[PDB]
Amino acid sequence: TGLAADIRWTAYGVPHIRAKDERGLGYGIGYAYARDNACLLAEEIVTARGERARYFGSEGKSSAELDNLPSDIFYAWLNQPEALQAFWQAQTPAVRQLLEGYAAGFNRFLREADGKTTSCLGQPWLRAIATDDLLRLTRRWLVEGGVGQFADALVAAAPPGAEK
Amino acid sequence: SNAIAVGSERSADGKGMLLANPHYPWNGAMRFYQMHLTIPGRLDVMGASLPGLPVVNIGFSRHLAWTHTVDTSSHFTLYRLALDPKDPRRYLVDGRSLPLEEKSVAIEVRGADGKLSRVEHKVYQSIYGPLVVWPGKLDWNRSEAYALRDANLENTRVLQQWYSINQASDVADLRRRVEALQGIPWVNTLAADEQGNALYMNQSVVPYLKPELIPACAIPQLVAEGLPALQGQDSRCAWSRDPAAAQAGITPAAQLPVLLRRDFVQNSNDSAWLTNPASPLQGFSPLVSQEKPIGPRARYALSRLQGKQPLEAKTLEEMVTANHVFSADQVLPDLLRLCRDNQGEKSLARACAALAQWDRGANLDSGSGFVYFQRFMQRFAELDGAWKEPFDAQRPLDTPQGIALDRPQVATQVRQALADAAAEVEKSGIPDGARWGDLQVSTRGQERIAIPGGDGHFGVYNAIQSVRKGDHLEVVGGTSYIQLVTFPEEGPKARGLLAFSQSSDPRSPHYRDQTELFSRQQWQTLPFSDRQIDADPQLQRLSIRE
Repeated sequence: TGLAADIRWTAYGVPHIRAKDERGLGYGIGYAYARDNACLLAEEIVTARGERARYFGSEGKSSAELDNLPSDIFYAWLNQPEALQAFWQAQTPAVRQLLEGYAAGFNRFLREADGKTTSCLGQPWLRAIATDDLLRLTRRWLVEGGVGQFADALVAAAPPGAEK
Repeated sequence: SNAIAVGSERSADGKGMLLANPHYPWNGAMRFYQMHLTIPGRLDVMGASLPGLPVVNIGFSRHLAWTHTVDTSSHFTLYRLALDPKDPRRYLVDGRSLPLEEKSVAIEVRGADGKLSRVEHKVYQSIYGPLVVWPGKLDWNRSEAYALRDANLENTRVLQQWYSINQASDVADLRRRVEALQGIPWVNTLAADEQGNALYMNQSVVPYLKPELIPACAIPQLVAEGLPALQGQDSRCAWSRDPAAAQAGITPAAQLPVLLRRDFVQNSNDSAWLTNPASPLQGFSPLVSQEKPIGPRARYALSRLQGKQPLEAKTLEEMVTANHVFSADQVLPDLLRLCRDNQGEKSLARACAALAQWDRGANLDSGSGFVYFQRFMQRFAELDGAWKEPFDAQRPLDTPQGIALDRPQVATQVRQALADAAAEVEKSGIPDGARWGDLQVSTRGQERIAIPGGDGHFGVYNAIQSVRKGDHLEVVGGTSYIQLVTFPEEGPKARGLLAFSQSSDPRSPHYRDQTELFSRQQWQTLPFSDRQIDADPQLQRLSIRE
């Protein structure tokens, strides 16, 4: 509990979320977003977790057009457990609550989904999300102006052998 | 991305006004989503946000509207390592040999047979960060390697930053909140408020080096090619620390460009420099802002914004919806006269006719002249000294301009470029009766929707990036969330669209509804007040709890 939201949708499916605190606010956002975009978020979380090769094999690419395996190596490196924990520890109570509510709201939609607006119902990668998954997405976006632009370059960096 | 903020001295109503035209992907993890957030009494904000982020990224509130554009500041530095002559897995700092750290990650891989294999991969790290390789440019040999220090890896403030922006009252409060926290990773911020203030901030997370260190610490050849590369063998080239900065090693806020005016500010992904040409922003670190020639989108905006005439909401809207290919202004007049000089040339006839008939636009109804123009410009871009008037730092708004046709070699090369462009266009096999909207589309299920706009590099303010898929050009990015905010007496008036629609799922009622509208360029009210929301005949309500 603390998880309560009022949602109004206007034309074009634009949600207007009202709550008494950040936890309720997140609850509404995550639920509304899942109704429209559950499959997208699920896919991008697989990417940010470094599990693309696990679900899709080495031949495919992410939506950023990176090969699955190099993408996975990069995100496994970026989103190590120690890095996620330090990031979480640095978050204010308000932000922690927004994220907590968001994860609960998304998962609530997933429990109830019957395929009406969800094309990937039944896929193993469509699953309950955690606040750590939201952190993975945040950090992915955070480094888009930096090391994320060198993902392939980082994966390619190996010391020389005995060459001339 | 484009952004224009208009203040009390230039707006038709004497109040603030903001056009937000971010250019982002139409799919994936940076696909915008519209939402309005309210915690009654303390938070009331509407706009668009990114997947999985429970704050508004670009939006507006009761007295304020803000947006962002990708800046030109560096947000990382590369470090050239001097390797230990005895060991390529060791590197020298102040002549002392240090070992690289080895971090292994393990990845599961699904094989053809459907079973999982474990792959282990070593990531080498220096005191600066991970090593990176670009074969043929940033190698790892026996003499040198390159490491990358990303300033945003330590930016744990990013979510708090936008949550704080969401709570901002007016332009002054927004400035305070952003300068105090310094949590913005890699974008400019532009804003306008009801009182008629217009704000530009190049306030992001930027590596800090004191002025005295730049000459000695830069790698000259690499900096000359646009890479923030430093000498990683000298401890004096570590990012400088300043207690005023929110994060150790980043540039303090007082040293980053800010412009607060009552006329206008604009940005189209160039540096802070010509945000408003009446008050140039100069004298910053090269890691922050340089005086570099502005792109044609900014040149276009400034050509419509300069002067004394009042700016209406309609004016800013039409800057997007006109789909004017501004780069044609600099080259097409001279190109057409080359065409008239060469009417006996069989290989030029179709191109010259299409170019002469073209409306200089990227509208749905624009003719094949746009396609011919694009292919010519890709070749024109490669020629040396072909501008009649080359870039003039003294005239940064009006140069480069025209083709140097009076020079014999240029005339030959420009004619050849047009001949080759025409060949490429006619080889593609598309008919000549075909209009731009017949070519550029967004697929929705088995259907296609015609999409207006064109590449930002050709000076189309409504920037749309597309790629060949099947027989069409499939839109991948560009104009995305559109928001135009004014402040009449009753509350903020916001007008716009989400070009690709709310839902990425084909099953949703909101998969293509706004895309149909974007195609017709028919922007809509973004309802913000309870009254506006209540007036909507499509209104639906659900309350949830657990």
